[PDB]
Formats: sequence, structure tokens, C-alpha cells
Amino acid sequence: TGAGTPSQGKKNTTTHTKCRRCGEKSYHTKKKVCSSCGFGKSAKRRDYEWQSKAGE
Amino acid sequence: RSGRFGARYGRVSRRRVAEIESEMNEDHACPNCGEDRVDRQGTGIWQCSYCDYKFTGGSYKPETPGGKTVRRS
Amino acid sequence: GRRIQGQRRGRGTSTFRAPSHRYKADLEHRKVEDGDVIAGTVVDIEHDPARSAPVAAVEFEDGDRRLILAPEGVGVGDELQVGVSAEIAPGNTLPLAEIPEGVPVCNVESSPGDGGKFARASGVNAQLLTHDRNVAVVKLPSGEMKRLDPQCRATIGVVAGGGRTDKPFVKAGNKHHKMKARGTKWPNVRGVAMNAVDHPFGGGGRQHPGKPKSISRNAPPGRKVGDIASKRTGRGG
RNA sequence: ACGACCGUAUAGUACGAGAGGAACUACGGUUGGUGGCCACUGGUGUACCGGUUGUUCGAGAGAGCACGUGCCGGGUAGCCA
RNA sequence: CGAGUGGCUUGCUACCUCGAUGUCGGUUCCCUCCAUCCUGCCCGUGCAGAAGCGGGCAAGGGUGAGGUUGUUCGCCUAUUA
RNA sequence: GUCGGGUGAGAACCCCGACGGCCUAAUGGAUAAGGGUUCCUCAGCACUGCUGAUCAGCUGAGGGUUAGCCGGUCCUAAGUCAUACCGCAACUCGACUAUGACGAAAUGGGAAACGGGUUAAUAUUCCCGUGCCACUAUGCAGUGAAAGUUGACGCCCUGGGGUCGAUCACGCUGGGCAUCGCCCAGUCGAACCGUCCAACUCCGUGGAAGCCGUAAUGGCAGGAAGCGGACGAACGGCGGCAUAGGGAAACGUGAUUCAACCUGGGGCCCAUGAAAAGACGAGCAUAGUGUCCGUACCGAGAACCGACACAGGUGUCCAUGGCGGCGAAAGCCAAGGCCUGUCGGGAGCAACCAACGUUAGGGAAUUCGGCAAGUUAGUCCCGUACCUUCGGAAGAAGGGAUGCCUGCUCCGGAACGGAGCAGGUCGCAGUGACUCGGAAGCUCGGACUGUCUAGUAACAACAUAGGUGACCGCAAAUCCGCAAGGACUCGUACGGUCACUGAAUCCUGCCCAGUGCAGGUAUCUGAACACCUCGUACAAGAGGACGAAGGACCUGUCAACGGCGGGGGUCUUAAGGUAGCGUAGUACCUUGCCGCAUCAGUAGCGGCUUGCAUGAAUGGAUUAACCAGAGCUUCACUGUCCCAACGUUGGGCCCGGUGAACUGUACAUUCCAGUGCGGAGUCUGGAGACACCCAGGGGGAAGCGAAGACCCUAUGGAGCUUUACUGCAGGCUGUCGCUGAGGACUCUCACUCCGGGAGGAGGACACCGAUAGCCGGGCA
RNA sequence: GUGGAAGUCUGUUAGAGUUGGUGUCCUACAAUACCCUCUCGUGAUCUAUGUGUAGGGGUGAAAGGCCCAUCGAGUCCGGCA
Ligand SMILES: [Cl-]
Ligand SMILES: [Cl-]
Ligand SMILES: [Cl-]
Ligand SMILES: [K+]
Ligand SMILES: [Mg+2]
Ligand SMILES: [Mg+2]
Ligand SMILES: [Mg+2]
Ligand SMILES: [Mg+2]
Ligand SMILES: [Mg+2]
Ligand SMILES: [Mg+2]
Ligand SMILES: [Mg+2]
Ligand SMILES: [Mg+2]
Ligand SMILES: [Mg+2]
Ligand SMILES: [Mg+2]
Ligand SMILES: [Mg+2]
Ligand SMILES: [Mg+2]
Ligand SMILES: [Mg+2]
Ligand SMILES: [Mg+2]
Ligand SMILES: [Mg+2]
Ligand SMILES: [Mg+2]
Ligand SMILES: [Mg+2]
Ligand SMILES: [Mg+2]
Ligand SMILES: [Mg+2]
Ligand SMILES: [Mg+2]
Ligand SMILES: [Mg+2]
Ligand SMILES: [Mg+2]
Ligand SMILES: [Mg+2]
Ligand SMILES: [Mg+2]
Ligand SMILES: [Mg+2]
Ligand SMILES: [Mg+2]
Ligand SMILES: [Mg+2]
Ligand SMILES: [Mg+2]
Ligand SMILES: [Mg+2]
Ligand SMILES: [Mg+2]
Ligand SMILES: [Mg+2]
Ligand SMILES: [Mg+2]
Ligand SMILES: [Mg+2]
Ligand SMILES: [Mg+2]
Ligand code: NA
Ligand code: NA
Ligand code: NA
Ligand code: NA
Ligand code: NA
Ligand code: NA
Ligand code: NA
Ligand code: NA
Ligand code: NA
Ligand code: NA
Ligand code: NA
Ligand code: NA
Ligand code: NA
Ligand code: NA
Ligand code: NA
Ligand code: NA
Ligand SMILES: [Sr+2]
Ligand SMILES: [Sr+2]
Ligand SMILES: [Sr+2]
Ligand SMILES: [Sr+2]
Ligand SMILES: [Sr+2]
Ligand SMILES: [Sr+2]
Ligand SMILES: [Sr+2]
Ligand SMILES: [Sr+2]
Ligand SMILES: [Sr+2]
Ligand SMILES: [Sr+2]
Ligand SMILES: [Sr+2]
Ligand SMILES: [Sr+2]
Ligand SMILES: [Sr+2]
Ligand SMILES: [Sr+2]
Ligand SMILES: [Sr+2]
Ligand SMILES: [Sr+2]
Ligand SMILES: [Sr+2]
Ligand SMILES: [Sr+2]
Ligand SMILES: [Sr+2]
Ligand SMILES: [Sr+2]
Ligand SMILES: [Sr+2]
Ligand SMILES: [Sr+2]
Ligand SMILES: [Sr+2]
Ligand SMILES: [Sr+2]
Ligand SMILES: [Sr+2]
Ligand SMILES: [Sr+2]
Ligand SMILES: [Sr+2]
Ligand SMILES: [Sr+2]
Ligand SMILES: [Sr+2]
Ligand SMILES: [Sr+2]
Ligand SMILES: [Sr+2]
Ligand SMILES: [Sr+2]
Ligand SMILES: [Sr+2]
Ligand SMILES: [Sr+2]
Ligand SMILES: [Sr+2]
Ligand SMILES: [Sr+2]
Ligand SMILES: [Sr+2]
Ligand SMILES: [Sr+2]
Ligand SMILES: [Sr+2]
Ligand SMILES: [Sr+2]
Ligand SMILES: [Sr+2]
Ligand SMILES: [Sr+2]
Ligand SMILES: [Sr+2]
Ligand SMILES: [Sr+2]
Ligand SMILES: [Sr+2]
Ligand SMILES: [Sr+2]
Ligand SMILES: [Sr+2]
Ligand SMILES: [Sr+2]
Repeated sequence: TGAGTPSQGKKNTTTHTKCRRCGEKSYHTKKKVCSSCGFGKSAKRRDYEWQSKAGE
Repeated sequence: RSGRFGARYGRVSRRRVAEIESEMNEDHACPNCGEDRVDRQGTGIWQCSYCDYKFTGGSYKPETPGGKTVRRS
Repeated sequence: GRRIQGQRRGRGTSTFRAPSHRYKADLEHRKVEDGDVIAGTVVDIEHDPARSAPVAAVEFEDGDRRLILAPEGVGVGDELQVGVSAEIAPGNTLPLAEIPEGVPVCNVESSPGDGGKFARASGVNAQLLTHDRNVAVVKLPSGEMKRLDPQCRATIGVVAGGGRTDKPFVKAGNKHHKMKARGTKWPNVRGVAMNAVDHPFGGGGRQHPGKPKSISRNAPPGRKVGDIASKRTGRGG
């Protein structure tokens, strides 16, 4: 069984969903953690300086 | 005996399974009454079909050499 | 390279844990106030998933229903005793002090009241040899002379299930079923059969440990494989 | 677009003590190659005719399906060696 | 011992190609060379004959089937002008 | 698909009918995930659709999902999170321990709903009929109430009860067919309420010393059979429900085999097959309440994932429709669905290609190799070798039979079950299609089933049982974490960790010098702190004494890394290759030599063997069984071949419509020679050459595709190794702090461990912080 | 005779897999597909959903295999021009 097309058919699991806090479809319904805003992980909002060029 | 094992495994492995299971299934004299009606129920567990005495013993025999020693001393 | 299998173990991931949620009970001796006024009746004999040996369910006078590490020869109906004044009969538990020298015991406590640590496997037994006011000398299954506080409790008799080791597994499938009842990763791939990145013995055209197998006690994890601090090897000499 | 060989007569002759043993020429055939043709023999022939298994159309009659014929036998034209 | 020709063997060189000209052997299909194995015509012989052996002209045609081995090569078998 | 017709401006593909077909574990029915309006209606055809389009999953506009009893909701599973506590420089980080919560929509547990009717689209939800559950209120009854039971459970074999379905017999209703007299359909009717009870268990009676019983095991004076009794089942029987409903009508009755469902008996485990909420226990009447969320549709060769209306991938149940047959097999056919695995028209339709049928004689000559194809085939009877671990080998091999029809026998309660007999009879052929093994021998490897390189490797590689060695007494060995802590472990030597070999059988020799590990160690060497000397009004510093682990040195150890040669009748460096096997999957020489077999055999097998360079758990030898493993031979068979032919289906070719991509410095009708950076359509010399187009097989454009995976170069990269360089974890060891009192000692009071607790064990040690020496490819 | 064991046999039952064709395809139906042959199919079996293990780390009956078409060290953004 190939890793390509044939294995794409088994994908019918729901993981990332609309997030209650930020509105993005990044709330992982299995981990109960938003990969976009950190909801479920931290009270503070997920943020990182590498999300932009260093001197900006 | 080890006939269910067909031509597989070799002599010893199934020679022992035979003797062991042969002595394992013989009718054993119940410690309670004296009837030879004890049968294994599982690993180290024996029961008499006559009086229903359920007790512990060897894994494949109701009594082991060391087990028979305790009585003495 | 990469951490060896022995190192993956310590992390205690599912692959390496024992099926605890399936285990029955902790066969520790009952805790008596004193006097030995504790007696129970063997209500049933059960299989113990964690030891491949039988265990007995006892109902004690005061109303406690607990599984017990059963010796050979215990059956339903039989009455068991646990206390300093318990009768010297197979299946009863009492401190070594109260035990007559030359009597096989099992589930021997390491430290008084711990519940039992030694001689708990199928068909084994410790052998109480010497008594005293300060030290009870017991000979354990490995044949070593152990000095114990005479206040350490034990059960008279040998453990049930003896001889379990006399019959060969014959099939890999049988080994398999037993291994699924333990905290062990099985089957076993030889170190020599792996790539150099995976084990000290891996690598090389043909298989062979490119080094002596006797490793130092001081070796770090990842390197301590093969024959650990062997005092000797082989069958000769 | 023809190449080569075998055989017969020449001749058991010439030659040679003998053993052995030619040629010119005239013939018959084989082989390899070449071009064409189907009266003959052979192949094919899901044109066609027949036999027959399972099943469906109630039986009978007559049919469908079972892969481009269910299977088997025979085989015209045509094409072929 | 001396003098040459070929470019089928091997070696040498590093001139062409590293933004790639796909290895060996075999197979299939086509053209060619002659230093000729057979076939045609000759000369010599230690050429009676038959046959050998050596040489000359000559490239029209032919040069096949098999056993081991991937083999090329080679060894082997029965045929063959 | 075809002929008619319908609608429309327009019809091969939108609809009707007929005829012809396709799908049967699916191409039918219900659904999970996922999608998200794709569902229904009307009006449309610019877009989407492999052609067209009046059609649609497309466009426009509206509409559609109704619940006490179907899910959710409730419970807890592996396990997750939150709070507290602790760690961490710190946190959104981290382990334990408490608490709380979360965690199952087909498919875990679980209070209660059936039948019919209705709509364009919902429907156990609405409507009609009938019924049921929980809670609460009122009334009567009731003092019981929590012990127990249930929820609640593995694998294999099997009896019994029993519904649906299917089939058989006869009747009734309707249909079909028309030489017969046959063939088809229907003949209905729930939940619920009530009632019946087989099995199991137990009691009374009885009194078996050999009887009772089973498919089988089994049972009994500790009381068998027989007799009577208590408890006790179905999603089952029976009655009601039902002058409910449904049907045009009839609106059956018995039987066999019996999925569901109920209830028993047996066997297996070095394997033991959830939990909790809840329920029962614990009556009845009447009334009231039963909110909240889901509900359409697709569920796939067009509604999901794969960029697509993708030949892929994707769970559940329909596993009992008919013939067939052992069958949930093939083949054919129903119910039901479809003609959308969606472009058509034309040419006896050429070459060539993909699938495939048939080939005379020869029969593996073909080829690296029988690759491909073929041969054999189902069932019954006869019969069956070497070898063997006594299981097997084995369907060995080899031989014979096989239909139909007429009348019968036997087994069984019987089957629309099975085994035979006699007579008759047809064909080339009776497992007639379909289904359906070719067989035998020798050798190598791995014992076996099992595993693997998703996407060029299925093997001899990995695993395995078996053998062996190593570590550790549990405050352990091994391992994870910076720490708090943790896996192993509800474990305790018959254990579990670390390694090697790889079933059985017969065996497993010699070597401890080097390296590794381990133990010992008079003497030697061996750091820091403290101490002493010199030096400094002090300090830096120099030296000394003491000396831990470690090393030197000694010993043990090869199923520890590994080794077992050359020379002469010992030497390096410990020993000097034993049993076995041997030209090997190891032998260069080598196609070794002899033999077998063949017309001929670098192959294969047997023997020899001085082995370039076999050899004993780096396991040796050997071996029945097994194998999509490597090699060899034989019988049978055949278009593999001699040597090709003819035929079939789909393409190819012509026509309508649709309609890309690769590639392109320029020029370009070339050929023969030469030249040129030595491999030119383009330079030179000749030759040839009127332009354009169709089909073709691919000689050339050193054809197109990819800034060569080879090779080298770069004071390039990475993965791996080690007695490379340099370091870092980690372990061992000494010292200082924790740390107390009286080169050997006692004590208790810190501290540690055990204990529910009292208390016990230990104890200034250990743990922890700091530093010093040794080891240190585990890591950078 | 009964019994019905087995990492037991046959088997396109469901279901799992993939020896050969070096067949078809190779701007594909498909960035791993199609057909025939072949292997397993009561167990170390297959399968759905839930759940856990995370990057020098997992997971690995070991092939440097697998960790979302990529693995002798994933992916994303940043260091970074
Ligand atoms: Cl084990
Ligand atoms: Cl639902
Ligand atoms: Cl029974
Ligand atoms: K090159
Ligand atoms: Mg315990
Ligand atoms: Mg496990
Ligand atoms: Mg192994
Ligand atoms: Mg490897
Ligand atoms: Mg390594
Ligand atoms: Mg050069
Ligand atoms: Mg090229
Ligand atoms: Mg010449
Ligand atoms: Mg002459
Ligand atoms: Mg010529
Ligand atoms: Mg319309
Ligand atoms: Mg509907
Ligand atoms: Mg389609
Ligand atoms: Mg023929
Ligand atoms: Mg040949
Ligand atoms: Mg073949
Ligand atoms: Mg009868
Ligand atoms: Mg060989
Ligand atoms: Mg194998
Ligand atoms: Mg592969
Ligand atoms: Mg394979
Ligand atoms: Mg082993
Ligand atoms: Mg072992
Ligand atoms: Mg090995
Ligand atoms: Mg192996
Ligand atoms: Mg040989
Ligand atoms: Mg040895
Ligand atoms: Mg080895
Ligand atoms: Mg380059
Ligand atoms: Mg290279
Ligand atoms: Mg590097
Ligand atoms: Mg503690
Ligand atoms: Mg390194
Ligand atoms: Mg899963
Ligand atoms: Na020359
Ligand atoms: Na010539
Ligand atoms: Na040859
Ligand atoms: Na009933
Ligand atoms: Na049937
Ligand atoms: Na169409
Ligand atoms: Na198998
Ligand atoms: Na040594
Ligand atoms: Na050796
Ligand atoms: Na196999
Ligand atoms: Na053919
Ligand atoms: Na060309
Ligand atoms: Na690398
Ligand atoms: Na028997
Ligand atoms: Na295959
Ligand atoms: Na990494
Ligand atoms: Sr696939
Ligand atoms: Sr899935
Ligand atoms: Sr969180
Ligand atoms: Sr931030
Ligand atoms: Sr414990
Ligand atoms: Sr405890
Ligand atoms: Sr190695
Ligand atoms: Sr030895
Ligand atoms: Sr003549
Ligand atoms: Sr003569
Ligand atoms: Sr047909
Ligand atoms: Sr046939
Ligand atoms: Sr180039
Ligand atoms: Sr010439
Ligand atoms: Sr000549
Ligand atoms: Sr050559
Ligand atoms: Sr040669
Ligand atoms: Sr139009
Ligand atoms: Sr529609
Ligand atoms: Sr919940
Ligand atoms: Sr459920
Ligand atoms: Sr099951
Ligand atoms: Sr029955
Ligand atoms: Sr619906
Ligand atoms: Sr459906
Ligand atoms: Sr599909
Ligand atoms: Sr139909
Ligand atoms: Sr269309
Ligand atoms: Sr014919
Ligand atoms: Sr051949
Ligand atoms: Sr041949
Ligand atoms: Sr036969
Ligand atoms: Sr695989
Ligand atoms: Sr493969
Ligand atoms: Sr062995
Ligand atoms: Sr040594
Ligand atoms: Sr020898
Ligand atoms: Sr072997
Ligand atoms: Sr010119
Ligand atoms: Sr062409
Ligand atoms: Sr099997
Ligand atoms: Sr291949
Ligand atoms: Sr084929
Ligand atoms: Sr491909
Ligand atoms: Sr099978
Ligand atoms: Sr079966
Ligand atoms: Sr991948
Ligand atoms: Sr950057």
C-alpha cells in the first residue's frame, strides 16, 4: 500500500476545529488545544517573535 | 499426546509435553476424600469432581516434591 | 547514534509498562493489632495474571475479603491464621520468631510489616535455619543466607504452582501470550543484528560484536550492554 | 534471381603389380534463395449444420446467458504452407 | 637478423564530451572489407591414380544445427561443398 | 443498446412504451465517519459536465429536518485535563500524591413504542389506534429495605428448546400459458398484557453392591433409576390486542430443516478473558410533568479523502431469495437497481499494437532459465516407495469408475438426506459447461507457523521455541528525569534485567600472551583538603609526610573479544586445528582428477582432496517435516522453437463534435568524402534535389526528459567508527559542608528506612551540595 | 468405534497479502493504478474507533524501516540577505 493516494483515503478523522477563543480552525478537538492562539494551553495568547523578521 | 503438534518442534519438546500432560491428566487422589477424581482447572488449580474440593498445587501436578516436604518438617 | 532499547525502557511508555489495570491484587500480609485473633476461611482459588500462579481469596473474621499469596496445598473451606499465636500449619502467617527452625516459608518480609518481599514466585521457598533474640537466618531461593529481623513475618509452606518451568513453551505463540501479561517488550532482536547507530554491537559486514562483551560496572547507560561486570564467562575453568 | 550438392550412365573404365580408382559429356533428383498460385494435401474458418452440460423463459417446440463460440464434432468461400 | 602494412588485441596520451553520447553478451535487420573457409579457373609437387600438401586469379553466392558456460572466446557432438 | 412516440427553436445520449441487455456480499436495503443543503419544487442553459443537452450533484427563486419511550444527554474504560502540593531562573514546562472534572452518537454499560396512515420533501418525531417507562401529587395498601441478585463479560467442541426464511403436502383467492397440464403470486396481522416451561439447582419418596444416562464426558450407599414436589427460559407457543390495521380477493392447515433468541454439557491457559452508573429485591388507582441538543440528503466507478464528476482508498449490518453444489464457490435467475465503470457516425474494417481462439508433422530443438502458455483436475473404489523426529512422507506414484431411464434394497423418525442393486439406453466426449493438483528424483539454505525494505530486494536476512553466559536479595540489578520524581513493579531468583547461539539428534577440542571484565595485592606509583618545612610581618610559591580509587604486579575467565602459523625431527605471539566437513553460497589455481548422465554437459550429483584462505554456540555435523527461497535430472504436455497461418474483441484508418502537452537560437530538400576542439543538415569539393499532402516502422538530429548518482577537485556538508584531537555527561574513589555526644571504638540527638500506630531498624554513615583523582565514542 | 486437538491441510467465504508475467500503464484511471498467476486465511491472525509514545527524540520480529507523497535525524517559521 502506497503512502500517497491510496493512504489519503483513510483520512476521515476530525482534529482541528473552529476555536472558541480566536475563531481560527485550529482548536485540536482531541488535545483540546488551539495551535493558533494557545487556548487550552495558556491563559496568555500564543505569540512568538519568529513570526516576523527579526528587525521588524 | 503431543500428536496435535504433528511433525513440528522435535522429540524432546513434545516428549516432555507428553509425560507432563500424561501425569497431568491422570486421575489424582483427592486430599479431602480419597477418590481419584481431581482435575486441573487452570495453572496450579485443582478440583475434585466428587466432593468439589478446590485447592492449589503444582502447575502440572497436584503435588510437588517440595510441596510434599512441608508436611514432614 | 540513537538510544538503545534499554534506554527506551526507562521512559515507561505503554510499550514497556505492565498491564496493571488488569492485575488483581497486592498480596501483602494482613496487618494485625496483636494476639493473632485473626482467622479467615479460604473462600476461593484464583489465577493471578501477574505471576502465573494461583492465589486464594480469604474471608477474615472481622469481615475483610482479601486475596492471599497461597502456598501449595491450600483449598476452599480451609481456615488460615495470621498472628504471633497462629498455629504452625501450612498457609498460616506469623513472625519468623514463632516459626520452628527447619520449616520452609514463603512471602518473607524484608522489614517487619512491609507485607512480604522474598520467595513469592511459583513453587519457591525460603528455608528458616537459625533463630535468636536478634537475628533469624533464612536461606533464600537463590541459596543465599539472609539475616532477618526475627519480627519479619512469613507464610509456612512453599509457593503454589511449582514446576511451571519444567514444561517448554514449544511455540513462539505461547511465549507471546505470557509476555502480554508482563511489563516486557518481546520478541528480542539481537544487538549484533542491528545497525551501528542502534547498538554498540551493530554494524559490520557479517554479524559479530566488534568488541569484548564484558563491560565495566562504571559504563554509562547506552554503553552498558553485553555481559555486565562479569566475574567470569563461559562454562570452562 | 539464381547458388550449391547427391545420384545414374561414362565405368569397375583411364591409371596402377595390386589395393584403390578418376574426367569430358548427357541425364534424374535434393538443398538454400527467389517470385507467384490454391486443382491437390494441410491449417483456419466466433458463415453455417450437428451433439451436449448448468440455468432461465411452466413442459414441448424454439430460444437467451456461461466473453466477445459454454463446451465438443464437422466444415463452404476466402486467406494461407 | 633486417624492412614494412593494418588499426582486429593490448598498452600509452588526456585532444572531444561530466547543464549525461545508457555496459558486456545475445537477438533482429541492413551495407561493406579481403589478409579466401567452400564454390569457379589456374601453377607446382617428394604430381601414376584417387587423394593430399603448397601457391596464383577471384568477394557472384554460400559459410548451417546442436551440449556446458551470461559469456565474447573456447572446448565438445553429429551433419556439411 | 434498438424501433416507435413525447416535449422543445433545437434531441444518439431529457421523458413514455416495446424489444434487447447489465448488477446478486452488489451496480440492491439500512447506516458510521466525513461532507454541508448536495435533499424537494418551479423557472433556466452564459458557467460546471470527456460530445450534445430541453437534462443534472450546474444557474435563479422558493420550500423542507416536528420525538417522554431513536441517538445525545447519564456511567465508567485505556487515558486526558484542571485545582492544591512540589520542582524549575522561570513558565504556557515537569513527576508523584490528593480532589474534581473530562473521556464511548455505527460498535462498551443503559428506564420506556409498536402497527398503520399521510407529504413534493419529515416521520418509532406529525395523525389514527393501541401500549409502556420515570418522577411527582392524591388515595388505598405497606412496615418490610438490605442481605442477596443483576448490570457482568475469554477461546474451542456440542446437545436441547425455537421464530423468520426456505422447502414439501393439501385447500382457498388471483394471474400466466395453451398439443400436454403445467407454472407464478397471495393466503397477512405488532408492541404490549396474560398465561405455558425445557435446562440447571434443590427437597420428599425410593433403596440400586451393578445399575442409570449421554453426541461425548460421565453418575451413585456421602443414596442410582423410578415416583412426587419447590425454584425456574425465549426476540418462542398459546389467548387477548383485533366488527385495530392491511388486502382486488382469499383472508389457509400440517410438516421438515431450523439464522435470531433461550438454556444446558464438555474441553483449554507458564494466556484467566473490564468498570461504574443503574436495575431487581420493593403493591395498586387516578392526575400531572417529561424541558434541552441531533433528525434533510449522499455514504461513493459523480455528494467522503485523494487538486477532478480520479478504475485508488474508506468501517458496520443485511451470511437463510430460487436452481446448483460440500459450499457465504462458479455459472444462470428473482426482489430491487441500472443502460452514467456516459462521446458518437463509417469502412469485411488494410499495416501495426492490446487482450484472446484454433493450428498439420516434429515436441524444449527455443531461452541464462519451459519465461509465457499448456498439461493435470471434482468424487468413489483399488493401490501406494525411499526416508522418518513414527506425527508424517501421502492426494506419493500407478490403475479403474462417473450420464440418462425403469424398477428396487439398505441406514434413518424423516428430509425436497445418504450408501448401494438389477435391467434398459444415447454421445467423439457423462466432474460433458462451470468448478477443478501435472507428477517423480538429487543437491544447497533456513528447522517449522511467523517478520521485512508503504513506493525496484520476501530471501539464505529478522523473530522463534530450545541451548548458554552475565548482573542482582528488593533501601537490589537494569533504565528515564535538571529536579520534584518515574518505568520495570498489584513483579521478588520457578524472578527480570543484559547479551550470544538459534527446533530435535550426535557433539562442542587446544590457547588467559595481547585486549576486555573481575578478584587480590607485601612493595612501587597515585589528587585535593587538613598537617609539617622553607619562603612572605601576611599571601602568591617551592618542598615534605600521609595515600583512596586507578595503574604497576599476581590470579581467575574463551558458549569474552578473538586466535589455532612458518620452520625443523622449536620460532613469533598464548596455543599450533582435535570430532567432523571439504574444489563448499568458503578453492585463486579451475572447465582440478575419476565416475555417472548426454550424440556432445565450464552445469548437476557421487568420490578423491595436500583446505590460495573449512572447523566446532565467530557453533560443527546432520536432519524427518515445511517453503511464491538457489541449482540439476526425468516422465507427461505444449506454437517456446522449426515457421508461421487463419480467426475473435478493442484500438488503429475516414467523418461530426470536443480538444490539450512535450518541444522550439536561427536557417534547414539532402547524400558521399574531406575539414574542423580529432563524432558536421549549416565549413570545402562533388553528387543529388519540382512543391505540397497521407499512412508507416523509428537510421540520424552524438533526439526529448534530469546543472553525471561514476571519477576527481573544494583548507564543502552529513551519517557512522575508533586505543585520532579536544571536550561533555555518567560511574567509581578521597576530601569539605550537612554533622552531634562519649588508627581502632561506643553512643544518640540530626538525617535515612520500615510501621496504621506505638514503636523498630540504621546512624553521624548513607542521601544531598562542593571539589579532587581514575574510567569514560554513552554524547558533542 | 467415539472424541475433535492443531501458531494443521484445501479453500478468490469474509478478510489479509503480493511470487512471476520483468504482461497493461508509464503527459496514467492512479505522483505506486489494472489484469492473470501466486501466498495467508482459529491465530505471534485480521479489522474499526478511542487512547498513549515527539525530533538527536519516538516507534522498529532490525529493512537505517516508519513518525501525514520527504527521514543515515520530520515539518513550520525564525537565525538569514
Ligand atoms: Cl518467560
Ligand atoms: Cl442519531
Ligand atoms: Cl448435553
Ligand atoms: K562525461
Ligand atoms: Mg502482593
Ligand atoms: Mg505487552
Ligand atoms: Mg533474537
Ligand atoms: Mg542490517
Ligand atoms: Mg554505537
Ligand atoms: Mg582533457
Ligand atoms: Mg541519446
Ligand atoms: Mg587477393
Ligand atoms: Mg591429384
Ligand atoms: Mg558481396
Ligand atoms: Mg426541470
Ligand atoms: Mg426519507
Ligand atoms: Mg465516471
Ligand atoms: Mg501445430
Ligand atoms: Mg540455442
Ligand atoms: Mg510458469
Ligand atoms: Mg428404514
Ligand atoms: Mg551449490
Ligand atoms: Mg524460514
Ligand atoms: Mg519495495
Ligand atoms: Mg515470500
Ligand atoms: Mg534463547
Ligand atoms: Mg534463555
Ligand atoms: Mg545467527
Ligand atoms: Mg538466523
Ligand atoms: Mg561437483
Ligand atoms: Mg569453543
Ligand atoms: Mg555470529
Ligand atoms: Mg555540475
Ligand atoms: Mg560515491
Ligand atoms: Mg563531515
Ligand atoms: Mg517511605
Ligand atoms: Mg563523534
Ligand atoms: Mg487504533
Ligand atoms: Na603500421
Ligand atoms: Na566470394
Ligand atoms: Na556453445
Ligand atoms: Na409469551
Ligand atoms: Na442454496
Ligand atoms: Na452522455
Ligand atoms: Na500458516
Ligand atoms: Na589471553
Ligand atoms: Na576459525
Ligand atoms: Na515459509
Ligand atoms: Na498462437
Ligand atoms: Na528516428
Ligand atoms: Na550522510
Ligand atoms: Na482414538
Ligand atoms: Na504479484
Ligand atoms: Na532532529
Ligand atoms: Sr491501492
Ligand atoms: Sr479513518
Ligand atoms: Sr492545559
Ligand atoms: Sr510570546
Ligand atoms: Sr508490596
Ligand atoms: Sr504496603
Ligand atoms: Sr558489529
Ligand atoms: Sr572449556
Ligand atoms: Sr560416378
Ligand atoms: Sr576393388
Ligand atoms: Sr456469448
Ligand atoms: Sr473441461
Ligand atoms: Sr551535452
Ligand atoms: Sr584483392
Ligand atoms: Sr577451391
Ligand atoms: Sr568484445
Ligand atoms: Sr574461456
Ligand atoms: Sr444554446
Ligand atoms: Sr436531485
Ligand atoms: Sr461524560
Ligand atoms: Sr450503545
Ligand atoms: Sr470471538
Ligand atoms: Sr435444533
Ligand atoms: Sr433519514
Ligand atoms: Sr445506502
Ligand atoms: Sr469504491
Ligand atoms: Sr429484476
Ligand atoms: Sr454526457
Ligand atoms: Sr473450428
Ligand atoms: Sr531446454
Ligand atoms: Sr538447450
Ligand atoms: Sr487418477
Ligand atoms: Sr509490509
Ligand atoms: Sr516485492
Ligand atoms: Sr541444535
Ligand atoms: Sr586476560
Ligand atoms: Sr584434521
Ligand atoms: Sr544447521
Ligand atoms: Sr555545399
Ligand atoms: Sr508512429
Ligand atoms: Sr492454518
Ligand atoms: Sr521481477
Ligand atoms: Sr499472461
Ligand atoms: Sr509504475
Ligand atoms: Sr489456505
Ligand atoms: Sr472451520
Ligand atoms: Sr512520508
Ligand atoms: Sr532564511
